[PDB]
Amino acid sequence: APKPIVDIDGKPVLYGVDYFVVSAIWGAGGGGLTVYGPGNKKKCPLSVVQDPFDNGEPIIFSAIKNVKDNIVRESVDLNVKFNITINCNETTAWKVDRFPGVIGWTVTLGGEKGYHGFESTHSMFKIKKAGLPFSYKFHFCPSYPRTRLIPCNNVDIFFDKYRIRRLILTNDAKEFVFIKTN
Amino acid sequence: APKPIVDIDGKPVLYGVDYFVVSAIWGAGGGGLTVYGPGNKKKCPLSVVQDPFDNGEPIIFSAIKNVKDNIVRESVDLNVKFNITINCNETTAWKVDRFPGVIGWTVTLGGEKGYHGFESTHSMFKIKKAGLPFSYKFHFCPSYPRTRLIPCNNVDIFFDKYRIRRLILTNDAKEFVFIKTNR
Ligand SMILES: *[C@@H]1O[C@H](CO)[C@@H](O[C@@H]2O[C@H](CO)[C@@H](O)[C@H](O)[C@H]2NC(C)=O)[C@H](O[C@@H]2O[C@@H](C)[C@@H](O)[C@@H](O)[C@@H]2O)[C@H]1NC(C)=O
Ligand SMILES: *[C@@H]1O[C@H](CO)[C@@H](O[C@@H]2O[C@H](CO)[C@@H](O)[C@H](O)[C@H]2NC(C)=O)[C@H](O[C@@H]2O[C@@H](C)[C@@H](O)[C@@H](O)[C@@H]2O)[C@H]1NC(C)=O
Ligand SMILES: [Co+2]
Ligand SMILES: [Co+2]
Ligand SMILES: [N+]
Ligand SMILES: [N+]
Ligand SMILES: [N+]
Repeated sequence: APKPIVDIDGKPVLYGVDYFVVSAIWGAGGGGLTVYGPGNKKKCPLSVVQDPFDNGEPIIFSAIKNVKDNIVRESVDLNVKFNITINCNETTAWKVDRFPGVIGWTVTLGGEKGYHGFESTHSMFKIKKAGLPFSYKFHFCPSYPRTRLIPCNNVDIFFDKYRIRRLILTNDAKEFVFIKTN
Repeated sequence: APKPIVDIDGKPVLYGVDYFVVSAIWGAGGGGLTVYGPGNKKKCPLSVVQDPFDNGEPIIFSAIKNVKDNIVRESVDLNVKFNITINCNETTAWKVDRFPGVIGWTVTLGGEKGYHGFESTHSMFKIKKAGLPFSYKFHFCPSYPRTRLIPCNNVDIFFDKYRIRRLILTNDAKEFVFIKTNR
C-alpha cells in the first residue's frame, strides 16, 4: 500500500479534518493557503493563493473511494476544499481550470467532489513526498478516465501581475507541510 | 530565554545524549555526519564529513556553562563530539582549524571542551534555526574572548577533489535535523 501522508507532528493526515497547508520553506516563500479573486475591481471568481503573512485558511481533504481507515496516502487521487465561507457563487473545492489574467492552468475554486466522468477528474489532486522534512507537493495526474485537455504537472506558486501568489500547474513543485488546525 | 533546539520529533535536544545530525534535504544532499581522513593514503588526521548513504555516526553536545535543565538552546556556544572510537591520536570533538588539502577553515576533529585558553573557543559552535521544518544550522561565532584568527561564519558542505563531503566555514549554511539515536 502507498505510505500515509503525515502531518508536521508525524501523525497520519486524515480525511474530513481541517489542516493548514503551509510552505515548508520560511521567509519570502513562507505562508499558508487561502483564496483571492482576479485582483482588480472584480471580487469573483476565486483561485487558490499563498498568504505570505500567516498559515492561511483551513483545508479539508475528501476521499474518492470509500477509505475505511480514513487515512490520506501518497499518490492517491483526492478532493480538496477550503473549510470557509466565501462570497462568490461557487464551491470552495479546488480544481484545475483557466483563470483570468493567468496563462496556463490554475488551481481555482468551483471544484467538484467524487468521480462522475471525465471533467470531474479536474478536481482530483495527488499528494506526493517532497525533499524536505515532513514536506509534500501537490501533483495533478488523475488515475481515473479523462480527456487529455489538461497535461499532468506539479503544483507551484506563480506571481501574477498584481504579485498575488497563484497556484498553477507547472514543471516545478511548491513544498508544503500539513498542520492540524486543532 | 532563547528557544530550545528541538529534534525531528519536536522534543528539546539535550546535552549528553546521542543524536544523528542529518541533512534536512534528501537525495543528492542527503546523509548524516561522520569522519574521514585527508582522502589519500593517510588515515589521519580526521575531519567531519557527510556520509551520503545513511544517518552517520552518533553525536553528543556538551554544555560550556552549567545548564540546569540540560536543554540545548538556540545561539548558545556549545561543544560537539562524535560518540565513537577512532584510530587517530586526537579527540573526537569538533573544532574549526586548517586541514590538509582543504582551502579555508574546516570542521576537524581534535577539539577541546570548556574554556581554557583562547584556542578552546575554536571548539565552540552555535546551533541556529534554519528555514526548513525542524531544521538548524551550525554557526561559528564564539561569545567568549579569543584571537581574531578565525572569522565568524556558517558551516556548509564542500566536495573536495575526492568528492568527500567536507564541512567548512563559509557564507552559506547546511540545514540539518537532529534525530535521537535511541528512537
Ligand atoms: C469546518 O468549519 C466549521 C465552521 O467553522 C467548523 O464548525 C464550527 O466549529 C466551531 C469550533 O471551531 C464551533 O463554534 C461551531 O459550532 C462550528 N460551526 C458549525 C456550523 O458547525 C468545523 O469544525 C468542526 O465541526 C464542529 C462540529 C466541531 O466539532 C469542531 O471542533 C470541528 O473542528 C470545521 N470542520 C469540519 C470537519 O466541518
Ligand atoms: C556513547 O557510546 C557508547 C559506546 O557505544 C555507549 O555505551 C554503550 O551502549 C551500549 C548500548 O547501545 C551498551 O551495549 C554498551 O554496554 C555501552 N558501552 C559502554 C562502554 O558503556 C553510550 O550509550 C549510552 O550509555 C550506555 C551505558 C547505555 O545506557 C546506552 O543506552 C546509552 O545510550 C553512548 N552514549 C553516551 C551518552 O555515553
Ligand atoms: Co555510511
Ligand atoms: Co590556565
Ligand atoms: N479580490
Ligand atoms: N581516511
Ligand atoms: N590558547
